[PDB]
Amino acid sequence: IRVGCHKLINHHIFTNLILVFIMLSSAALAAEDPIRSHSFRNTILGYFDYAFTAIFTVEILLKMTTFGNYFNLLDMLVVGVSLVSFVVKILRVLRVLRPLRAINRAKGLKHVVQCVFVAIRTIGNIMIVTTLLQFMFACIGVQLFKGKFYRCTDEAKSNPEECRGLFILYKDGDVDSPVVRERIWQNSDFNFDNVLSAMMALFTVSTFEGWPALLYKAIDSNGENIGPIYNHRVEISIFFIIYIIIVAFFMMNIFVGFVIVTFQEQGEKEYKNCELDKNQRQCVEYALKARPLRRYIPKNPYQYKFWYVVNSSPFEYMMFVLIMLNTLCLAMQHYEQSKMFNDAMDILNMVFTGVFTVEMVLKVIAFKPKGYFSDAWNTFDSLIVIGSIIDVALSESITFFRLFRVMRLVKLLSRGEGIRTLLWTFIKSFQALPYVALLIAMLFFIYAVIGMQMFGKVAMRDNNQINRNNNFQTFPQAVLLLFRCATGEAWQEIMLACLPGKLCDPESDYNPGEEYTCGSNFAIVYFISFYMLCAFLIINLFVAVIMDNFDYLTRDWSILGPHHLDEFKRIWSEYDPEAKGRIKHLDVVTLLRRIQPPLGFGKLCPHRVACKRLVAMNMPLNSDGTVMFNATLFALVRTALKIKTEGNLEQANEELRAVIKKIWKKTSMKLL
Amino acid sequence: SIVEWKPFDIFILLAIFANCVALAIYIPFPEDDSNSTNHNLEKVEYAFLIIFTVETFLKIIYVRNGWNLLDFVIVIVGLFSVILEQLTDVKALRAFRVLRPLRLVSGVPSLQVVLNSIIKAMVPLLHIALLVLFVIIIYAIIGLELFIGKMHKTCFFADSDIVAEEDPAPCAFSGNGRQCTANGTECRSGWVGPNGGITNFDNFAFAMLTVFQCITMEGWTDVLYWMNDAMGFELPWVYFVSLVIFGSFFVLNLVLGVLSGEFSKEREKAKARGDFQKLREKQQLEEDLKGYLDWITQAEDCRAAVKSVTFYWLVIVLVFLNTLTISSEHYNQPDWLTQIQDIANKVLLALFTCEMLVKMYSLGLQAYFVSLFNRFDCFVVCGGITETILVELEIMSPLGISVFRCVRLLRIFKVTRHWTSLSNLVASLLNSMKSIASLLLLLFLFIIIFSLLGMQLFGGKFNFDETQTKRSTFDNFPQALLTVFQILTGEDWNAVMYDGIMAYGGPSSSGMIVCIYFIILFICGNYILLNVFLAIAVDNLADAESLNTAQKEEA
Ligand SMILES: CC(C)OC(=O)[C@H](C)N[P@](=O)(OC[C@H]1O[C@@H](n2ccc(=O)[nH]c2=O)[C@](C)(F)[C@@H]1O)Oc1ccccc1
Ligand SMILES: CCCCc1oc2ccccc2c1C(=O)c1cc(I)c(OCCN(CC)CC)c(I)c1
Ligand SMILES: [Ca+2]
Repeated sequence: IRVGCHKLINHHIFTNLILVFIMLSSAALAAEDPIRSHSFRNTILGYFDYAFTAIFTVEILLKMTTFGNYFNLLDMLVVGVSLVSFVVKILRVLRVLRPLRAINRAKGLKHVVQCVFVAIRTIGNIMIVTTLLQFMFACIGVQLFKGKFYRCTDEAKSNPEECRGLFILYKDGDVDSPVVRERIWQNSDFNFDNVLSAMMALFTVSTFEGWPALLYKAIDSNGENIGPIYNHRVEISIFFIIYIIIVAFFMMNIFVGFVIVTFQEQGEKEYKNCELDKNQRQCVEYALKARPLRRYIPKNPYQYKFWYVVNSSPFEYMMFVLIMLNTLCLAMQHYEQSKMFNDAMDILNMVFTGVFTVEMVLKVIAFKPKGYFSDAWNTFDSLIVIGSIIDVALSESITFFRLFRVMRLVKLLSRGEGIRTLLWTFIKSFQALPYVALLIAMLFFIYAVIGMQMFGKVAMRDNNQINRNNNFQTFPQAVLLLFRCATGEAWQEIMLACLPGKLCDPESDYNPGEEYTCGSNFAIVYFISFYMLCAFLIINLFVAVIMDNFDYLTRDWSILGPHHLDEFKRIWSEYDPEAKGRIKHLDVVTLLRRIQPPLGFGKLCPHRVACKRLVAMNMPLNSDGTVMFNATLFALVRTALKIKTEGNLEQANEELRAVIKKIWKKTSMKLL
Repeated sequence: SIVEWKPFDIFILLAIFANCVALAIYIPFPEDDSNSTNHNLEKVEYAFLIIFTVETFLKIIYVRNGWNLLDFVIVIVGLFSVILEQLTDVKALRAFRVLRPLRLVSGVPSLQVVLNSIIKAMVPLLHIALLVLFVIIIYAIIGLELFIGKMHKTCFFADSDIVAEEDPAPCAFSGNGRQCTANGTECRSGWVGPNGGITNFDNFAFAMLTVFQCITMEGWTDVLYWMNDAMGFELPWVYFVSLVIFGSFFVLNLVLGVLSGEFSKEREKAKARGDFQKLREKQQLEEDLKGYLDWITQAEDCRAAVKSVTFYWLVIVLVFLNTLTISSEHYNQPDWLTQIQDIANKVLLALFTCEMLVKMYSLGLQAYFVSLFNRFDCFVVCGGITETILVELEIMSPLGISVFRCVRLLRIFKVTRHWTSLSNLVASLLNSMKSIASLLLLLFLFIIIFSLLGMQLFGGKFNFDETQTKRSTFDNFPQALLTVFQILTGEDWNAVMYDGIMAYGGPSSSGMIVCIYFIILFICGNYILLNVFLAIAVDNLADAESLNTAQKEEA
């Protein structure tokens, strides 16, 4: 009976258990020791994989019972490799396919992967053109600098027939500190010997890394098989300048521009402009998705005195001034300062923490502490002072609490109209697309694991790019190296440092006698592929985030926007102490007087135009002092946009129920 | 004064260009050295000063306009500089001469409007700049608090002031970081710093400079590793990784998004004028002419083969073989391959010229010169046929072999004719080539101005090491231009900044104030690049994308 197996595989908890097991198995894979093959940690982790590879084995058979696509074959491939593993290095490398099994489970991951593949397909035209341009420039560079990059170990011999034997080296230019060194006639690490080398060198140049060194190496190039001369041909830099301008500045900015325009055109599928344009679709909706708020006005005027004292413009400006002063006093502590200077700093810090504690106690007294912590800003500054107030007696661990007092400046970032909303919009957009960054995370994971398995045995020295701070011996360190290469710091230098002829650290179980074996020719393709993939994925994520909130980026503040409606709501709340729906019509005239001309009425007499317009337009025939929040705000929105005549008012309801989303029975009184 | 408008304003512009050339020729020798060229150029500069004063006093009628304001400010500061030089940092007062090339934009309104548009497109980025300022200040204060004066302890020898290794790195501050363990080495304080004292967090200015260096993704790993050596190993990675992600990745997203949303505003506004229609109307009649030029002429005035399907693929095979022959040369190539290459070139040149003469005398001589696709093919064929006789005759030209292979290499483009997508963008690029050239010329002028300023400031001043010679200097105009380009691309600009700082003393003294030259050049130079090459792409890709929509629907 293959229906119970179907119930089990389709059960609510089984899919989640499989997904968490997949991610746990990947985490176990990313915790193996790359150097010490005979290590205790790997033995425990190998035991973990035995159970993990059995659950994945018992679920493919269980799924196969009820069935008789290409993703299922991949799942069998991963399980097959583990069983066959039980040479072996290739299977170990192929073991990194564990995270790919989670693509078919999460819908968001599948969607973002499909979108990435579509983006790759639609942009293949530009890649071919720029590849052909790089090929042409590589051929030209081969013709220009074929074999001219050779140089001797000492800059005194300028041909191979002279670069033989030993020579005296003067360390650091000192004439009294000589040392004997060999003469080697060696080629450059990046040269233009054949087409492949030229393409690699031009790729490194186009990544804007290490290109000045190649430029000044090519300027000095004399001849076919002779050494360089200082500034032999400066005019040869025209080749590099032209290549950079054509490829890295033009053909790379056209890449991002094409991605941007493709995303913008694809997102313009909203062909519902039968009656409303983009502006109406952006403005009317905020009328529907609105909820009124109250002012939290307190009682007991004896307590309201402090509330009146605190909530004022002079108080806020004074606190601005003292926060700037505290920042200035914080950011003038130098090195080897005087004892009197340090004492003055301590006293001033005491004064500032005391005045901020006075602020806290006054605000908590005046602002009804039950709701004081409701706001995010008020809670944020409370943690700052509490951490700061405990350090006053500790001046005669502690360093962590010092950083708290720096954070008071962050509150000053939300004191401007536009810099706060820009941040709000982009962090909201980032939160709206969490699966796009998961592709970057998976790429980093896969490449870090491959780097562990390939270059994890390269010895760490002090004069090389594989040093104590930069190697593949640990997952945080491999990930840091990949992040550094993504930034493009010295990625080609590490790539060169990962070639086969490298010394191995004396901890791996290698064959005695041979120690210059670790490293592989896989390094070149590894690093080039990682750079290209990471650059493309970063561009894709950036453009997706930009396009997610594109209305704000093209807001056109002159016409209208949600800021006008928010100002309307905030000003209205002054005349509406509570959000209990219906409001009083007594001070509506003064309320509209307070509003800006784009939404309210201008500086002219309201009795001539505003009073006529308020009553002339159709309003719900409710009581004298009863009218809902929507019945006013949506009416004002419809007054501001696509004004009509009388008789066709029900066309608004028709548009709301047809073009706009479901009314959800909120327009029963809005029908009038 | 008297009416003199059309000859005067172009003669003065030629004078500006000549002054630019004269300023470019000057060589900034070190330590007050000179030659005859500067001796003549001082008198040339005198004559330019008198002519500028004469033409300024001629038109005074004038000061309220900003451009004329700068125009006479340059003249008066030059006069004061001449007076002070004769009556003797007086030589540095001539740095205002670098702004004379900027006067050339006032003489060309077509470029003045472009400069005005670029400048006006900067206001929306002020919020992002302010956010960057807060981020830099906050991270500078955090660095000052966390680690101040900790990168001051390298390992010297036993009872000596000589450092052990030639690339020193700090020891642990309190037994947590790197420990220098060599034959005889104990490490104590008294070290100057990693970059000579320029990269450290022991001051607010130093912290701000280090944070600005790290936020541009240039040398942040060096600072991270130095702090790993000096302080512990667990805190410093949190500081620098977060600073790079928030300070650079997030901000680069801020700028790119705002710029993209600004280009669309002007794209959807000029569209209402009908600019796309002008391109569409011009392109819509190009397909109506090709048919109305062959069909109307094919009646009474070899054409079966050239329009076949086998001929195109045969030509494709030939050009593939040409590319294979070109991309097979290498250092120490076998002696049997050179002869193969030089006979394949000859035979394939003969075959290509036979094909070209067949094509020319099969459809029409006057119907192919108009089209630009085949216009350079004749030049390529003529150059190829000229190269053979030139080489084989009594003209060796050893470098001439490598310059004539490029025109033969350009033949690969014969495969990219029938695309309908590449050519669609090329049409818009050729339509907007005038704006493209204007933007490129403005960028070139900006680079020239900053190269001249760098020549004036750091000319002949990088000779302070006495142990090595620097390659990225400002010694003469080509080298200054290359250095400015390198700083513009953002590759090792921090090294040039450190050299410029040391050229004016060191980390101490008032020499650090010159760091604003490289801070301004990077910020202002990179803004122009993102407003020139990105604007060319965006406003010429939406034009091509919209053409396809019109072309596909009309098809
Ligand atoms: C790989 C590193 C750099 O991380 C990235 O940003 C991605 C992984 N690729 P990318 O190639 O990075 C370099 C470009 O950054 C621009 N930049 C920076 C600061 C500024 O103020 N102004 C400005 O233009 C530039 C200086 F022009 C460079 O060309 O990103 C691009 C985005 C858009 C267009 C072209 C490239
Ligand atoms: C996932 C497969 C697509 C990756 C890819 O393939 C290419 C082929 C030719 C040209 C570009 C690409 C490409 C990119 O996504 C890519 C490559 C580079 I190099 C690239 O520029 C490198 C970063 N930058 C350095 C400052 C260039 C100016 C950018 I932006 C995108
Ligand atoms: Ca770099």
